[PDB]
Amino acid sequence: NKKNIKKSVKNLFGIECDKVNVLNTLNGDKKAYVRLSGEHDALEVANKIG
Amino acid sequence: GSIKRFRLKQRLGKCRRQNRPVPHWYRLKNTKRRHWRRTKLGL
Amino acid sequence: GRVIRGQRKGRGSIFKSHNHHRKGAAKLRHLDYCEKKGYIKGLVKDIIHDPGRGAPLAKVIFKRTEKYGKKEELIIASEGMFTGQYISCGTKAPLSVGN
Amino acid sequence: NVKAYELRTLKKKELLDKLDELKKELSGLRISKALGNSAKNSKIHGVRKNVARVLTVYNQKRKMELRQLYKNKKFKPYNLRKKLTKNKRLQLSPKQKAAMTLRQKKKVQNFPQRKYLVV
Amino acid sequence: GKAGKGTGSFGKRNGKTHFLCLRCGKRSYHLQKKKCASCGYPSAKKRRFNWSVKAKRRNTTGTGRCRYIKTLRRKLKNKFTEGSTPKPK
RNA sequence: AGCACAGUCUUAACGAUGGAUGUCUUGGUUCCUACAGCGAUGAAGGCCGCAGCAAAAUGCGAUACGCAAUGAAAAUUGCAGUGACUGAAUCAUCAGAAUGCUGAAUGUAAACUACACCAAUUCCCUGGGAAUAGUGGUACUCCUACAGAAA
RNA sequence: AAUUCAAAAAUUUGUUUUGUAGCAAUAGUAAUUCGUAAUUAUCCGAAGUGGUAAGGACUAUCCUUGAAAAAAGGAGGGAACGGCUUUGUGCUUUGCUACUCUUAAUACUUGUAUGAGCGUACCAACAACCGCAUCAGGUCUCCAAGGUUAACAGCCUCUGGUUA
RNA sequence: ACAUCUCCCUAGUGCAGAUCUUGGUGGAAGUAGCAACUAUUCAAAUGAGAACUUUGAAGACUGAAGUGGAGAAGGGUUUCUUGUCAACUGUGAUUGAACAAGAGUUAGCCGCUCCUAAGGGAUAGCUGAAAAGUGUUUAAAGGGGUCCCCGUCUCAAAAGGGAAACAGGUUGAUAUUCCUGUGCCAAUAGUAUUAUGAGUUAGAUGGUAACAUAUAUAUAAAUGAACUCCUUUACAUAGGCUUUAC
RNA sequence: AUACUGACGUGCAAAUCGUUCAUUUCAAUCACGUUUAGGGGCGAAAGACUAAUCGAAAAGCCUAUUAGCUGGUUAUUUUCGA
RNA sequence: UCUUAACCCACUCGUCUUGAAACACGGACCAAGGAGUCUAGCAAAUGUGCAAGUGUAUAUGAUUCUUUAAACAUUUUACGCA
RNA sequence: UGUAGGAGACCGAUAGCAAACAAGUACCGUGAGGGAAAGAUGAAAUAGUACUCAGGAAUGAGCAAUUAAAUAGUACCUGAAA
RNA sequence: GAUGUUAGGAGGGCAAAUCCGCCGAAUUUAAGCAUAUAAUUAAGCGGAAGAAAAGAAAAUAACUAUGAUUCCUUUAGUAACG
Repeated sequence: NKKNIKKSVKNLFGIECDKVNVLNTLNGDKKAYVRLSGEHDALEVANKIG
Repeated sequence: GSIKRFRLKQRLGKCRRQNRPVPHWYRLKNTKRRHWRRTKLGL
Repeated sequence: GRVIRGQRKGRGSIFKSHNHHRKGAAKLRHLDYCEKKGYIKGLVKDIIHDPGRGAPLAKVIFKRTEKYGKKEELIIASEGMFTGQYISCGTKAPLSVGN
Repeated sequence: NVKAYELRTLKKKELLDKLDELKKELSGLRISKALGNSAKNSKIHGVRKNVARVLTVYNQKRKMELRQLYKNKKFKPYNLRKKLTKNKRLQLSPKQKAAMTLRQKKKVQNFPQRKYLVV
Repeated sequence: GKAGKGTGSFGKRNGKTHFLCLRCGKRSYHLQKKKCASCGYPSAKKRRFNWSVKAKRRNTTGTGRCRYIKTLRRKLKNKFTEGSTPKPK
């Protein structure tokens, strides 16, 4: 659920989340768009994770 | 339709997943296959 | 043969009464001490139509005999009665139309 | 790669810490897999089987600890009582089944059936 | 006329009257009266019959997973005392 | 570099087409022998999952084609990887540990991941320190006990 | 509306200037140049037809009078009622005057103190539906341009689509 | 792998036919036939190969009761890009709704989600061997106030009722959902501070009336319990008239 | 769905096509939800209709139902023969 | 042996039928499958053993226990039929 | 009946369990339900078709090549008839 | 008798071959059919076990009397019903 993802992402990475949108795919996997806050800037954090 | 109930959507995905052909490396060690147009899922 | 047309009419399927717009049953104010020993005067507030029968129904207000405030009943209307008429019920009520 | 018996001695905090560490590694392997990388894809199986092993040891350790706490007492939680069949659980104790009325007991004691031989 | 009993009328089919059924997985839960054709769902009982031999064999014990019965097999032959282990090496 | 009529029919040799025949047979079959109930300690059944590369069948259940432990016991391999010099690889055994959502299904529901109410709950450390909206409980009927309400 | 000047009241009327009323031009669209993103210029004065749709006020028709609740609101009623200090058993008598409301912000505790879960592709028939199938069949709703015209008819035309 | 005629036991034992069964196959035959839906042509590209792939130029048709937009049921990845031609695409085919490989569906505001209707399923009883048939018919039954008062539970609308959202832009494929702007709606606990305005030395004013009145970053705030009484929710059809919008 | 007893009738369709025609504010039409089930339902009544199935639906079983009736009823030679 | 000839002869088989070459029915072709059985009880026939008897039933017994689920055995008024 | 053993004067892939194969599967039906087809290379594919030539491609051919055998070439035993 | 998320416990469902209660047909046979027959069968519904049910004389006999229950062999195609 969205709340759990937001907490989880903050725990797992330096990310803080402005808004989290989710969708259930056909294949059985959930896809979460996590919109980053201006507290950090995504590109570096993305580069570090992959 | 546009809308579905979650169980039905998940099932439609399951059938779609089921279709996927046999993996090509496996043959180097099919008979049953959904095709959408003439062979309805029905469920 | 098979079940005749008359028999089918009874059997509680589609032939049930056409309920939907009916305004509720017409039955007089139930018997109590206040009526039995005297009279109670009520107000006809409205006359309203009914999809079932030719007679109109009469919306009658009483004030309750053991609790505060007004309670509404549905009486079947006598001819020549009217909205804003006082309607009286009981052993001592006077002989007058719609009492 | 690590083996059960070496794990079994260890303190519970350390065991849990090790499990958390393996989970993090496992996540890293998956992140690699999701990217275009092929190189370390074989190693994830090892990590996962190791994760499973660590979990088994900890759960078993807890089970023993819980049983040790709930010695005697006549009132274990249902889970720790016997997992014999429903038909067995309902049934009489042998001690009860065996037991007999006093006169019958007197009768058996006085006249037991006996062993004998003939010409 | 043009809605005719054969092909015109067959065209007019829209809306299944059965859905999936929790207890059967066989698409036979009759929506309007909330009831399964192949198990009676809100009724506790399975909905067997002795007339359909074929129906019994296509849904009897041993067709499915047997998630507990399979495990219990062999136990009778071994007859191990409960909660016991084999002694270490 | 010449000669044959064509068609239709018949014959023989060599072919196509087809899958009979014969031969097999990790299957059926019947009889005989033997044991023989599972479930609120949550079954049968159904879903839903689960592999590095994986669809079904098989297997298994969020530790997920297997974990532990015991007995065998050096390889396992399609590639990739992982292994000995015997709790490591492979089997078999299988008792420990683990057993998703359901389903009699039992908090109210149901074409719903909808909805209550009461406990906040769990872990670590030897009386403290951390986590997590998570986790339990709460059907109908009954029986023994007990309770405070009525005669 | 703001503003201006003229005539007012111990803060009005008359006259002028502004603003697409704010949102609003930075956004659109048609242009125009230069790099190979950047600028410039435009964006408004009168009116008619009545095709659609909504509303208003209504009139008539009925041996037919045309759902219900969730939810919300209003009123009648007059229960309850300073704060602080204090003897005595919420109450009583003494001493004192910033009090009762009410938005919004803030800080701290209280489980982690803001927005749950599910649907959202595409066809909807001309090939995606059903009819044993790419079947001249059947299948629910809204949108409605110009000319001719009683006309949402029929004929031809624009937008859009197609030339299978 | 096979015989047994030496003798003899044993049987699902010998086919042309049953409008037999099953599987295969001919003549009929390169035939019937591939006829609805106004109709196509020229040049270029791609390719082994183009009447029906793509592009340009013509000529045409559909003709806003549309082969145009949206949507419902049903279908269910048919979408998109990239490949691509074994079979299929009743001609051809480099095409394609086929095959292969990846990819795609983002909401406090749009819906579901909540409410009740026609109705459904249960509870109390009672029947019935049971299965079931009934739904308050002998109920000690669910909530609200603080010992009193209400009082069957539950499902049943994706076109009835219904808290709140619009514009522009953007992707190969989504958008009232992403991006930018602007808002709106709903929550928003206790305790303590602050600031905002009211009333007071326990409840404001105006207006003859119909009635009006808080413009504070914010029209926040105008005492009110039990118990009551309303109203909105909330409704047919026909006909004309009129006003605004497009 | 009237007429053409027109097209088609190895269909474009197990009821289609063309032209003609009846119907349009009401005993009107449609959608969806909902109700009633097999000697039963439903019927502005044709024994109509109840999923191409109706003077008794569809499915399985009793059931390899039963049939003085039809069809079929398998190598040779030899002997006697209606 | 096959192959054509030639003289002479020669009607579609199966079939039900008083009477089929039939203007009677079934047969396009081919391959494989495809139909008087089994049990019960009764009868005669004939074979075989014993003979006023006969059958050893159920069952027991055995150094009988791959075969053997058969064979073997049955201390001087069991039962059937006679 | 479920499961485990053991058997046979039983069946031999159109048989025998419907089912020797990924079978209660595919497929059909609104549904109750209905419900298949399809076994065999060779000793060894750890022998499964290298190489050249003609082909756009399929394929073909070879003086080339696995095999005892490829007229055993993955439609893989034998290979009748129409 | 109510009431209790009071404390401990139990029942529900699946599985049926054999097993136990109910409830209960007809096709059929009779060359028709009505009583009989099919059959205390099939279907329907409830419940158990490794077996169950039955069982320790309100029995049979009419003898020189036997002596819980079940099963086999039998009486017996008989007494009897129709």
